[PDB]
Amino acid sequence: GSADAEYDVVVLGGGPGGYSAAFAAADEGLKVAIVERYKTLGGVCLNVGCIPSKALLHNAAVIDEVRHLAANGIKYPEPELDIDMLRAYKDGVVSRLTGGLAGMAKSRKVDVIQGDGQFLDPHHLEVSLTAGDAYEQAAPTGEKKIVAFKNCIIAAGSRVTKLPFIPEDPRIIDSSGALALKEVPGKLLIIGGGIIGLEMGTVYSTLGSRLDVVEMMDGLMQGADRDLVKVWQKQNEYRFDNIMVNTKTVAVEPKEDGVYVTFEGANAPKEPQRYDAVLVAAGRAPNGKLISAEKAGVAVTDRGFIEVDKQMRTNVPHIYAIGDIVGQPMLAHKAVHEGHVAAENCAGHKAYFDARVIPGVAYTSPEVAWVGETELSAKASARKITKANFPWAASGRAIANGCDKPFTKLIFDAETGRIIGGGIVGPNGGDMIGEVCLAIEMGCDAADIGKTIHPHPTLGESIGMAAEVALGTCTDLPPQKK
Amino acid sequence: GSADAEYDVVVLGGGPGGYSAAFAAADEGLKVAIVERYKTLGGVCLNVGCIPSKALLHNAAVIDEVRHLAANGIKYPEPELDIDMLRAYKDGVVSRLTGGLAGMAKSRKVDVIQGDGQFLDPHHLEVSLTAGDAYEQAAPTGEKKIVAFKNCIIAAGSRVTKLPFIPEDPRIIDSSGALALKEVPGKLLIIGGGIIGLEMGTVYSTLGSRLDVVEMMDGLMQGADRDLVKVWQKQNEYRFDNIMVNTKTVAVEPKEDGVYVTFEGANAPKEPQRYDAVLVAAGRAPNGKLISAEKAGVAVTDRGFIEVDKQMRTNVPHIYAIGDIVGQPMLAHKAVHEGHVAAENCAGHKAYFDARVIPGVAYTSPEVAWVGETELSAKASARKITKANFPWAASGRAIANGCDKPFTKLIFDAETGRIIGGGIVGPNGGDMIGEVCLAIEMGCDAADIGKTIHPHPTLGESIGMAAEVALGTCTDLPPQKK
Ligand SMILES: Cc1cc2nc3c(=O)[nH]c(=O)nc-3n(C[C@@H](O)[C@@H](O)[C@@H](O)COP(=O)(O)OP(=O)(O)OC[C@H]3O[C@@H](n4cnc5c(N)ncnc54)[C@H](O)[C@@H]3O)c2cc1C
Ligand SMILES: Cc1cc2nc3c(=O)[nH]c(=O)nc-3n(C[C@@H](O)[C@@H](O)[C@@H](O)COP(=O)(O)OP(=O)(O)OC[C@H]3O[C@@H](n4cnc5c(N)ncnc54)[C@H](O)[C@@H]3O)c2cc1C
Repeated sequence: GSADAEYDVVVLGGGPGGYSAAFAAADEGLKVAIVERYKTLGGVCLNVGCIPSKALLHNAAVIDEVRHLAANGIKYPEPELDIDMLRAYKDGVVSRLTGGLAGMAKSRKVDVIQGDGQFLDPHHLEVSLTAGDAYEQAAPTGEKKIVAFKNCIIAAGSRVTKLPFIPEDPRIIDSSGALALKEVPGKLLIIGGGIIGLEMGTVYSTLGSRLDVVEMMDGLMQGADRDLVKVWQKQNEYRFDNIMVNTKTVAVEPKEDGVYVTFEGANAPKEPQRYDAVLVAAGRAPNGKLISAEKAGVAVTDRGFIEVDKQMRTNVPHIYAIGDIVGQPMLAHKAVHEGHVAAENCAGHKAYFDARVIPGVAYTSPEVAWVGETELSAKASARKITKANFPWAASGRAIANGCDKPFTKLIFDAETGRIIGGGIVGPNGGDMIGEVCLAIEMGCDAADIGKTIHPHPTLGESIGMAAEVALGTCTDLPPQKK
Repeated sequence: GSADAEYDVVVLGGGPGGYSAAFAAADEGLKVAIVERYKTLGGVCLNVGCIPSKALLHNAAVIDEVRHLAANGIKYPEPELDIDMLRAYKDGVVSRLTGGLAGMAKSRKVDVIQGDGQFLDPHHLEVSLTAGDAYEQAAPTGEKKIVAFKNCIIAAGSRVTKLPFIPEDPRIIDSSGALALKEVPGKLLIIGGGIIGLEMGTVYSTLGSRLDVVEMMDGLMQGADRDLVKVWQKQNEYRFDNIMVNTKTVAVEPKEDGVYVTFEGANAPKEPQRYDAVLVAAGRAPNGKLISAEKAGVAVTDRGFIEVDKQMRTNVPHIYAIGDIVGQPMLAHKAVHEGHVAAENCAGHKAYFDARVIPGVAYTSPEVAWVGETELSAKASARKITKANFPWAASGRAIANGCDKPFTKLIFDAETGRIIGGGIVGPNGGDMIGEVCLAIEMGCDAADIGKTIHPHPTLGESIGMAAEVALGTCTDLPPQKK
């Protein structure tokens, strides 16, 4: 008597992983509980990630297109920018959503327990109750609850990677800060050339900041095909002053007149630079090491992930781990899927994460979308492939929409001739790789996709046209292999 | 000696059908010729249809979205509209394209013969040479060429259906006129509630006209699922004064102060109406009866189509017919496909138009996209189906893009559980039905599509989510069948 509660399944984390696992299990007739330390469910993705970043990226995109339409004799002056209202519009999509999740848990009879959860023993969670209402600003009530579970689905995600040498200062922000829209910096450093920051960068440049980007690697959007990035970098090169790649951020020293940062590398200003703000978008760390997993017997990598098996099971058989905590690619769509397989095992169904392909998407302008085998992956595995690329320059619709600089690329298994990869640079790229994604899942071949009558004039049909080019049958492009 | 020429294949018409058939055959090593009465290839679709309509529809869409972004605190005044430049922008996508086709024929060594072609006998085309440079304004030179062919691919398309009682007047336009952009009428009647006019209508309303639409049928976009139209009609109802459906246009009498038209029906103004212009978008007639097909022995329906077999062959074995002339749905993507099968038969390969599904798309705002089985088709065949609908109201991305009023609908064979239909109301609908289209072609099932990891947050993933809803597994919506 005090604070103890018993459940079938207890999902630690109410992120995309967790509330999907939770509602699934729930859906199975299981008595489940979500232990979330903030009061809103949806995790990072709904609250300080996927959704506000993309709502923002969509406003920015429309203001860049009005810049273009002038030339079609459609004329507008610069727009009046209200960030109080911009800000609140984002907060609005988000709360609308968070409000619904909540409602959905109620309806599913799932219990949300607001509190940081820590493992007591293999069948007990110690929950240090928490109070607050704003995602990321929750405080421990001092009160504590003991929750017991048949099963436990660990879904505690990851968190912004902090660089050791970067000092604290209201002007050095991570993406939750950037998503704050406290103000458009006149000049913004972006540490890390990955999707998140380039996505952050794009909204700020279009709202007015001039950006600099530092990437320790050889390029931007590491992990996508450079041919695709090439197209993206060509079209946004004008948003940056300096695209400092293969460069080290060495000094970061805040001054009364802005944050002064020194870089080490090549094509790197030897003169320390000044910015009115610096966005640290250096990566994300999984939180396995912060839940006292060792008390449940759960094994955690030194890097912080919980390796798990195709069933989402950890070394502890009644304990499953899903989402970013489990491994790369850290993406909400990945997490919802692992989320359903672990909930099903919990309900005693035997489920394997069996999907062979997971989509990556920079929702920049243009969007860079890819799946399955990539030329580099292939080149790494020295897998032997057949890529079929269809230029949008040939597409009536892209020409009409003024995006003929992009293209659709389909890659095939040179032995089987089966599709195993897909890349799309261009508006809606992410709305279109889902067909190269079912394609790969159905083990389709170029004749499969190509004889599919895609509608015209559209961007969508370049998947088909890329297929005919594979078949050497495209009559919208110069003849192939005469 | 005078004007005679011999070819393997002679394609009558340089439309989407024809130049695809022509470049294909050509591609087979065949000696081919395109007989086109205008000087630009691409036919109606490139020149007075698909492409200019969609280039126009894309400018209009961006000006309606800026109307919306205010509310996100992004503020613009009305735009300055330059129709001389608008006009020329459209003409620009188009000529860019027409210029390339041309270049492509040259490169493929195909001969374009500019002249109206008429059948002499089963192996002879009488070409009455023609002169002009503007699509639809070509004039007969009086000179004539006799072209002989192994094979002939008739691809002569269709033409705007003229209503008998409508008098002539610069103010009564068909879609080539509307595409002229001579001026935004203050008031525009639209005869016919089909896709073409509603597409025309949308650009004009957004450029400023107030529209009225008359449809003899029970509704708009006849042929799509009413649930989809419902969503479209709800969101554009404010563009019309009168959506006169189930109504007859009886009088159409031009006056000094605009075209006065009387309608017969219900909710039909008993007072004859005045418009500064009337767009007759009543349908399109195929041209089989206008090529002296009877001289090749080719049989033509009284309606004007050339019925043909899965090989594109007409009753005359060495004579094939493709595109709108052959039958509904008259769509450029249909024509390119029939186009390749007839070219292949010509090269002695045995080819069947074997695709089971062809996409229809109103590129309005929102776009209404569908394929395969529709509820009405099903309800007609009394086929037994399983529809899975996913509301965009639940979609983070649609909410963020402000299109949560639309949805994705997947329909399944209730016996086999196979997908056989797909409908998408919403922006990019046409860029997304191609996956419900490969789906149907691969004979996928809800578990097939559903276990496909579509990327988030996107519009694209509602295909997947509609699938889980089929599976009763969607954890982004209230539980299904508790
Ligand atoms: C700016 C940004 C934008 C992004 N955009 C996208 C995108 O467009 N598409 C995409 O696929 N992904 C993108 N990501 C990825 C990210 O959203 C997803 O990978 C992530 O949400 C996956 O869900 P997750 O389940 O594993 O965990 P999470 O998002 O990380 O949620 C974990 C939750 O559980 C709670 N929690 C953690 N530890 C405890 C504890 N001990 N006790 C109690 N509760 C705890 C936390 O409060 C948190 O709410 C974005 C990320 C960022 C940072
Ligand atoms: C405004 C409008 C918009 C449209 N938008 C789209 C769309 O977005 N998507 C879509 O799929 N379809 C839409 N359509 C459909 C239409 O573009 C296609 O169905 C049509 O182009 C299909 O190609 P077709 O080959 O059969 O013939 P066509 O377009 O009709 O071409 C026939 C050609 O051959 C020439 N010809 C005809 N008779 C003779 C003769 N006797 N001698 C010599 N040459 C001759 C004509 O000059 C013409 O160029 C649109 C139509 C219109 C009117």
